[PDB]
Amino acid sequence: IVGGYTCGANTVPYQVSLNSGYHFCGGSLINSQWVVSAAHCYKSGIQVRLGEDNINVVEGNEQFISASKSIVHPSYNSNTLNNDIMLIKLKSAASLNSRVASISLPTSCASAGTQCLISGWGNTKSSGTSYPDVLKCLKAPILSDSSCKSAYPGQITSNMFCAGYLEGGKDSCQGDSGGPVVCSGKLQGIVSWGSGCAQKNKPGVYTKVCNYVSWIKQTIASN
Ligand SMILES: N=C(N)c1cccc(C(=O)N[C@@H](C(=O)N2CCC(C(=O)c3ccccc3)CC2)c2ccccc2)c1
Ligand SMILES: [Ca+2]
Repeated sequence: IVGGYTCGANTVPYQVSLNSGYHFCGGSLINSQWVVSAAHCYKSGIQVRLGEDNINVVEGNEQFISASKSIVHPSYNSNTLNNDIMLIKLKSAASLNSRVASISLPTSCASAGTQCLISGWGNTKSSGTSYPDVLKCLKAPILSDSSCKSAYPGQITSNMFCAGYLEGGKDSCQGDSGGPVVCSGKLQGIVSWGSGCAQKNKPGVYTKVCNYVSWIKQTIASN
């Protein structure tokens, strides 16, 4: 996250870290056994870390659970990032409390101008690199689809939305990928991609989770 703030320990309790000997992506807990993340975060041997604040110190509240299954949407296209969504099943159910909790899925799509919360342990710089120990947060609005498409001509599908500041200065970034965009208590986006981070007229682009609710529910039902 570039230009955001320290969330505070366990204030975003659905936020997980995907680890492969190091933090590589975020994810969102949607029930005790399943996490939503980006398909471009796929890899074998994922370890899901729930209840994290500082990802480098065991502080208490952590739960480390191996992924038993990592399911990339079947129409995911790595060239375009269309359908950039992945479902991870945990080997054992996480224990849910106030520091580890699920985030509800949307019952409808969100509208342009709605304010959302985006978080992660990704790069905090727009130039160069700096990775934080503690979870960072950023409040950002959903942009209109016309402004989204003018910023990224021919690259925005109906399964994507832009959010952030046309700005420069405040955005998600590498390392935050797969992580949540939560708006009025619903998981409406997945950190997916953008040109650089926090650059003027290049806002973040997020998977549009309201288009995948039936797919998530059927995939979970079958697995
Ligand atoms: N800012 C966000 N909100 C955000 C969030 C999460 C990751 C990234 C991210 O990693 N940004 C890349 C970048 O410049 N690129 C451009 C094109 C994109 C791509 O190849 C593509 C492919 C198909 C369709 C659309 C885009 C791949 C990343 C990058 C490279 C070097 C330093 C910083 C950032 C950005
Ligand atoms: Ca920790």
